[PDB]
Amino acid sequence: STINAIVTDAPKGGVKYTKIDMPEPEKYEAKLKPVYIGICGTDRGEVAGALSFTYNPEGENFLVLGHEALLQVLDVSDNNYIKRGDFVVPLVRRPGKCVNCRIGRQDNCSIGDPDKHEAGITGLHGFMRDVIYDDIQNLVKVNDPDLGKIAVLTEPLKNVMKAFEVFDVVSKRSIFQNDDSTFIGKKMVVIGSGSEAFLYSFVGKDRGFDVTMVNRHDETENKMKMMDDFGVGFSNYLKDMPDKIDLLVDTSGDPSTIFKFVKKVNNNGVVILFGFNGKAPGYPVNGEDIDYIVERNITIAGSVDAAKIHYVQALDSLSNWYHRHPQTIKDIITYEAKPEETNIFFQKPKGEIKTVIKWP
Amino acid sequence: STINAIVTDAPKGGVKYTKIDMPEPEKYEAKLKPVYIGICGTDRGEVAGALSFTYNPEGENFLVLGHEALLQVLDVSDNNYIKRGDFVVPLVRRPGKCVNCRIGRQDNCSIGDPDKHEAGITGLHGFMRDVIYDDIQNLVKVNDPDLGKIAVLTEPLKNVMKAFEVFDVVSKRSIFQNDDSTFIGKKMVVIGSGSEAFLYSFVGKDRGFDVTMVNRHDETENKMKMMDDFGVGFSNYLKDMPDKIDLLVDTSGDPSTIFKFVKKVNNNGVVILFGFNGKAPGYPVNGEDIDYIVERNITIAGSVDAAKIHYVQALDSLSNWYHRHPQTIKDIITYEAKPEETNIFFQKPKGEIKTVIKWP
Amino acid sequence: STINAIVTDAPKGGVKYTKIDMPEPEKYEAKLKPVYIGICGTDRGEVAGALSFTYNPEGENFLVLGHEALLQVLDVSDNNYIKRGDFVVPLVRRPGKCVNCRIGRQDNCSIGDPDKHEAGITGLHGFMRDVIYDDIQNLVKVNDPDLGKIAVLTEPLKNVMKAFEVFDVVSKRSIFQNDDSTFIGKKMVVIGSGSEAFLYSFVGKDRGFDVTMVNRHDETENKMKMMDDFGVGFSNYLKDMPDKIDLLVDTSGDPSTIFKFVKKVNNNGVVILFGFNGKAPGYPVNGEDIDYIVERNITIAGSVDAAKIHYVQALDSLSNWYHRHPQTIKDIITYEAKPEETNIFFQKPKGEIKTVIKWP
Amino acid sequence: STINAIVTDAPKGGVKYTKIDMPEPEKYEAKLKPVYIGICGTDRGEVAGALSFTYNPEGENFLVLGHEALLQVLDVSDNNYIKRGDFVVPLVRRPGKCVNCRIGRQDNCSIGDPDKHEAGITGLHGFMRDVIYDDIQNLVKVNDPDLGKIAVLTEPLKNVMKAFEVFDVVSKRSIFQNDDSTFIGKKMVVIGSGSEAFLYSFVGKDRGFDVTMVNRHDETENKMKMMDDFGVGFSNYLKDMPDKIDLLVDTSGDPSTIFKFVKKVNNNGVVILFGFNGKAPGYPVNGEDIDYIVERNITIAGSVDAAKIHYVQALDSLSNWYHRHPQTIKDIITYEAKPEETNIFFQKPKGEIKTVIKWP
Ligand SMILES: Nc1ncnc2c1ncn2[C@@H]1O[C@H](COP(=O)(O)OP(=O)([O-])OC[C@H]2O[C@@H]([n+]3cccc(C(=O)O)c3)[C@H](O)[C@@H]2O)[C@@H](O)[C@H]1OP(=O)(O)O
Ligand SMILES: Nc1ncnc2c1ncn2[C@@H]1O[C@H](COP(=O)(O)OP(=O)([O-])OC[C@H]2O[C@@H]([n+]3cccc(C(=O)O)c3)[C@H](O)[C@@H]2O)[C@@H](O)[C@H]1OP(=O)(O)O
Ligand SMILES: Nc1ncnc2c1ncn2[C@@H]1O[C@H](COP(=O)(O)OP(=O)([O-])OC[C@H]2O[C@@H]([n+]3cccc(C(=O)O)c3)[C@H](O)[C@@H]2O)[C@@H](O)[C@H]1OP(=O)(O)O
Ligand SMILES: Nc1ncnc2c1ncn2[C@@H]1O[C@H](COP(=O)(O)OP(=O)([O-])OC[C@H]2O[C@@H]([n+]3cccc(C(=O)O)c3)[C@H](O)[C@@H]2O)[C@@H](O)[C@H]1OP(=O)(O)O
Ligand SMILES: OC[C@H]1O[C@@H](O)[C@H](O)[C@@H](O)[C@@H]1O
Ligand SMILES: OC[C@H]1O[C@@H](O)[C@H](O)[C@@H](O)[C@@H]1O
Ligand SMILES: OC[C@H]1O[C@@H](O)[C@H](O)[C@@H](O)[C@@H]1O
Ligand SMILES: OC[C@H]1O[C@@H](O)[C@H](O)[C@@H](O)[C@@H]1O
Ligand SMILES: [Zn+2]
Ligand SMILES: [Zn+2]
Ligand SMILES: [Zn+2]
Ligand SMILES: [Zn+2]
Ligand SMILES: [Zn+2]
Ligand SMILES: [Zn+2]
Ligand SMILES: [Zn+2]
Ligand SMILES: [Zn+2]
Repeated sequence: STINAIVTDAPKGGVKYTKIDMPEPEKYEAKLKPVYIGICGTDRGEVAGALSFTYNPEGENFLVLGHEALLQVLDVSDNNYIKRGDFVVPLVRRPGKCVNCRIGRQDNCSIGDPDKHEAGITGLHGFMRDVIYDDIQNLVKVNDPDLGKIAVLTEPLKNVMKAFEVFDVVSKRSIFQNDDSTFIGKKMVVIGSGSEAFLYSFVGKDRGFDVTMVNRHDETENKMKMMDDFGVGFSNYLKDMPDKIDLLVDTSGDPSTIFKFVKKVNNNGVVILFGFNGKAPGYPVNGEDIDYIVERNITIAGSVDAAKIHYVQALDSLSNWYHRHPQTIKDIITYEAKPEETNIFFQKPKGEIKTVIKWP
Repeated sequence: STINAIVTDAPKGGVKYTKIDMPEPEKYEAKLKPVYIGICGTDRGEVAGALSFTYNPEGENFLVLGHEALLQVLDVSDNNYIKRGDFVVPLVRRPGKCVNCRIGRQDNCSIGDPDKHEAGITGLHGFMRDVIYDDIQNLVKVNDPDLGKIAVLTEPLKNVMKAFEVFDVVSKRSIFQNDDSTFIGKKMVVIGSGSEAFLYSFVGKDRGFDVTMVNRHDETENKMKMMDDFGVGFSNYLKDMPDKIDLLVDTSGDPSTIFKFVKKVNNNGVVILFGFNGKAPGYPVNGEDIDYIVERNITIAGSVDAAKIHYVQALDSLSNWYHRHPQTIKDIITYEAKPEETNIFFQKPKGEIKTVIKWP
Repeated sequence: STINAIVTDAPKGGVKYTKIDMPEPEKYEAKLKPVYIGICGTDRGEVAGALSFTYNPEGENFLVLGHEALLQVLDVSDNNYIKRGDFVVPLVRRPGKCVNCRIGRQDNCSIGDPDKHEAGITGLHGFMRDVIYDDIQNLVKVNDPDLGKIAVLTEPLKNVMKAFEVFDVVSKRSIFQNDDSTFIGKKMVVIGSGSEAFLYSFVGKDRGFDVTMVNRHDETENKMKMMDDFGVGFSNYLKDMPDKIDLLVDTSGDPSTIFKFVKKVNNNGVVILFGFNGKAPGYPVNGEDIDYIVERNITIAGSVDAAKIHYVQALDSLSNWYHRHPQTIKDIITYEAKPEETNIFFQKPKGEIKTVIKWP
Repeated sequence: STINAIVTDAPKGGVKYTKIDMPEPEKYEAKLKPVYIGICGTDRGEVAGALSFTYNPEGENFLVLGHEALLQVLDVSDNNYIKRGDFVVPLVRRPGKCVNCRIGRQDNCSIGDPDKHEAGITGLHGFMRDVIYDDIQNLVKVNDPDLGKIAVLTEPLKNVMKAFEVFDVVSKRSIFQNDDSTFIGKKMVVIGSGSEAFLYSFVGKDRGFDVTMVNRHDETENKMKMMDDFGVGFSNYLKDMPDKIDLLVDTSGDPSTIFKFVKKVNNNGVVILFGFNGKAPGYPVNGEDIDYIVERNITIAGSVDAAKIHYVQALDSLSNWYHRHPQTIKDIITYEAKPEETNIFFQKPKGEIKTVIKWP
């Protein structure tokens, strides 16, 4: 078929909503179309030419962008789990052959590129196109019919879930809990006030932390209310610096900010590094900074992507939260765009949290 | 009563072999004398007045030095475990009241000072003194009569054992091993060529790694032959940069060296921060460094101290090693000084690996 | 002070809804009264005189009953957690001094009786008594107002939460998940159709298993439609005997049943032993039964009670379940009885799953 | 070519030392002969026709016996690890395709037969034959040259190493250690006094348990002296049954003995099921037995086979054991037979711990 798609020339950049030749494989398990597609900094970086690791699939001269997808099943081979008209979230990362990839933890690929591949990013077409072919195993079923568009948030939230898995694994190094066995009063601070930070914060809340998002500027009454609704605090760190931190999560990617907060981490504290900012400036880490980490048995863990199981978990949390605080969750999606509006990739709609593309 | 002791005034500095008065209780669990006491950069740090976290015990104006000890039991209340004559290594770190401290994991204390205390470092006298009283529970019996003074390596080595427990905990985040279940071919790089570096290296070979110590200068042939007898490599990184590192351990405390090597760590790799040097110059860590860690799901863990179980493990390894490689082990101890030679806190013996005090 | 209270004389037993002398003890942080109190087979066994291990507090002729409780606070000290008016679930098990109690894991008491004590079973007065004094540490706050009397279920659920924590720990022996990383299609069978079974089935369902409860007879369309509403299957194992089980949980306590179902467990299966029936006759375990277990690497884990953190989790679960299936959870509590009505300790309201007691 | 081999007809039984044709396959990485092959209850069970699971390889009328082997490399493709003349221990279990097999954890195969296969047991020729072809990856190199024939104990010891890994996983359900962090004074009881019991006991001692083997008769003086050389105790439980057991390992396969000792296990105790005897008679387990397990948070784990990493751990233990207790370890091997002494598969020569065939 000829079909519509939003494409880049990876890694060169640019973006055009335009038509393309894309033939059916004789061999397919499932055929789908896109309902919603979220966009994040990674897409904007792709478009902007800022990411040297991205590439078009083999023997092609464009890449269909889009990896934060909510899709609907048009057609599907015989199976016990999905049927026509079922909504699904498609896996971003797909496995290679490495000891991790082969048990479905391509999120911890031991090789990196080119063992694993990511839809819309590294050698595999994304989801901003009229038709999509895939294998059933790569699709996670949306089981709550009430969520609708909220399900598009699955992809950003699964990364949060894997990060908390990493938290759970490394915090086993000691007794992290209070001596009553609980997390009551343990302090989570999240660097940043964006999409990922919100999702960190809500999960933090469900695990029983006291949570505080932080930024180098005040926030909008909109965001403030959303946080208030979840029982999440906020602080401008130029005005009030949190200390005595048990769980530090960075979404900024900024070193100066990371290390100033690390020097507030308690004994047996855990630092999750999540944010990318290759442009971020150097911050000098000195011997006293190293000593601070050592003497406190602090763990700094970098986390990227997630496994299928974490997509399932993300859907379950999106449901729980939608049924308890619908206005807040709905407010996460702050603009819906038509596929023509390709200027979303260079410019942020006003007061953005999560921008998405409604397809028809 | 009056006894000989080697003392300082923490944190100001100074060292004197000298006469002091110390209570001699008539009620005690155990009474001991020192046979050998080891020294390490912490001892040298305290005496230069370079460590501002050290203090003397409450209501005193000196601090007996020495935390790496082998002691002999003079007398002991009746018990199932030790008797008069036996050799023992005393716990350096003594528990407070925290959740970690109360299960004998004071190495992981949730509070720090003043919950936990360290013999010879923080508010508790050390072992460089003619007489010592202690509880039996704080002593680890040497079960092997052929070890002799090698048992004095128990204390620096127990730190290694806990760092490896930390490795084992955090490496559970992914499959770290080969797809045959082993560590065959996994690569460990230890920054430094000093005593802790050797002991890390030896435990790593036992684990199954291929190991390379590294430093910014060439090494004496004494050390080179010691490495060779254990199958440990060596390389001077200003000439051959090791690459593709699965486990990295730093004993330097130096930021620039640490981060230089962090950029060679593979996916799912682990970095143990161990060494500390508060005067080490700042290294600028930038956005791309952070990214490197994030994208590879790397863990950077600070480790300090160990529990009693790690002393027991350390003695078991010392004795596995000794009945396999007698001479290279003996060769770890490079100078048996006399209590009065207190210039050793200022001045390193030529070719120092481990200097020990031989106690009268 | 005189108060109305239902009590017994353990281990002999028998119930009367009397009044008794309960003086206001010296040191106490909270004064409570019972709103609702659940009951179960342990409360009935206690009345019969069925249970060897129960007994009365030191030097008292009687024992207040009830361990499944929702309670309201009447007065409390200045604190950041609870106030006049908040409703709470109280800890059943209160810790002794062993390595596990002292970290708040008295559910894993290393000593057993008399280190730990259970309110209403082992030397500590239960909660069916007009006034209750307690420390704030032993109280769990209900943070959801819509829950009302649902929160009575916190105690039976919290045992289920601990059990699934045991499953999580022990199933690490091997990769339990599918090669996609998920639990999709893994088969949980819960032996029995009672209240704990329902609570296991719902949690199973949230963990991603295909769940079937089973029994030796068909079940009330009342029960069958709750199962159906959650997506839990049912089967009577005289008509159909389920096969290829990955997680087998017993609420029956009956050996013959446990072991017939153990013989259907797959490789790497986990068996949770939960229910206890001291009267159940013997079933003959032979050589081949053992071999079945050995060659399949199966784990059989007994589980009892739970820690505070699991009371919190059980509360979060009820709030999530309530807000998504309000009608079905509500239906779990089948009868609100009055203290006066003490037939309940001998007889079941028709097709009763949970029987609550409303307090005057 | 025509070679000698010891063969059975599985599962029918029978044994004979005879000639067979072993063609040189087209592609092989390694060519080996046997130096020693250990025999165990499984080999005798096969030859007796008593094992239903065993089968001949595809399209053959016989099955070469022997799975406990030490081999010498006659020829091998060039590689980094083994060369001509090296001694190796080969893997018994070879992987299939399931999620555990493909990470080298076929010891935990999720399918059972015919996914995994066992040399000498299940559709794959054993090692009692003059020539053997294999892949390098399936061979574990003997690095210590003084071990000699002691290395043949690798295969029964790696089973123990895996069972201790299973112990390490399951005992994380609570704090199993003392409040000093150690295992000092924890009690391990091993049901049985054969070679597996001894290897369990030696590892138990190295783990820091107090260990006692037990049987239903007194033991010979050789065995008693060996226990004594390692500090392992013994008891005829007809006369004196150990109580207060923290870790119970069974090597008998006998239900009656198992369940009787299960009733001595402490809170948080672990029972490893290891031995198997399909012929052993039923023992009735009642409601009270089950409740004992539940109320004590006891785990009962069946354990079979091992992974490659556990063959390597086994060889490191056998070296550590050999360089400390030379004659004791040599004495585990109690009869060296000739291949034609097929009588050893039917009669336990007098004093047996481990019988081996020295291959001509
Ligand atoms: N110095 C600072 N101090 C405090 N806050 C600062 C600072 N500098 C920047 N920020 C804030 O960081 C937050 C980042 O959110 P986002 O809008 O980039 O979008 P997002 O969706 O929330 O994602 C955050 C990160 O996740 C990265 N990501 C995306 C996908 C996967 C993974 C992974 O590791 O798995 C990581 C993504 O590329 C990005 O770096 C915003 O609130 C920024 O504020 P402002 O701009 O409003 O001032
Ligand atoms: N830039 C560099 N690049 C490569 N190597 C370098 C560099 N700078 C210094 N080194 C080498 O680091 C090693 C330090 O060893 P050490 O013998 O001074 O003392 P140790 O007993 O082996 O331990 C060293 C560190 O461990 C620390 N420590 C000790 C005990 C316990 C713990 C703990 O966390 O539990 C930590 C102690 O505070 C100290 O900082 C030597 O080989 C140094 O070589 P050279 O300058 O001599 O040629
Ligand atoms: N042979 C059998 N085959 C299949 N099903 C059978 C068989 N025998 C009895 N049952 C069913 O077992 C269930 C028992 O649960 P329950 O509602 O009496 O009470 P609950 O509150 O749900 O608690 C059940 C068990 O948990 C025990 N418990 C309770 C709380 C905590 C813990 C712990 O380990 O921490 C243990 C308690 O002592 C009791 O044994 C009912 O559905 C019974 O059926 P029917 O009566 O409909 O015929
Ligand atoms: N009622 C009893 N009470 C106390 N002891 C009893 C009782 N009945 C029999 N025994 C003793 O248990 C031991 C069996 O040892 P073995 O050397 O014949 O066998 P092995 O070569 O050491 O192998 C141990 C077990 O593991 C099985 N196995 C072997 C290898 C691996 C695995 C696995 O799960 O991975 C399992 C093998 O078939 C056997 O069942 C002997 O000491 C027997 O004593 P007696 O005969 O002197 O009177
Ligand atoms: O490294 C590329 C990563 O980009 C992120 O924005 C996606 O959420 C991940 O799925 C992906 O693996
Ligand atoms: O300096 C503090 C640390 O010093 C090390 O030298 C000792 O080995 C540790 O036990 C101690 O916690
Ligand atoms: O029998 C012991 C257990 O019985 C159960 O019904 C209770 O929920 C537990 O808290 C109690 O300790
Ligand atoms: O199933 C038979 C088991 O028997 C034991 O003798 C072997 O050591 C195992 O490798 C084998 O898996
Ligand atoms: Zn994204
Ligand atoms: Zn991969
Ligand atoms: Zn030191
Ligand atoms: Zn502490
Ligand atoms: Zn109950
Ligand atoms: Zn206790
Ligand atoms: Zn065998
Ligand atoms: Zn398999």
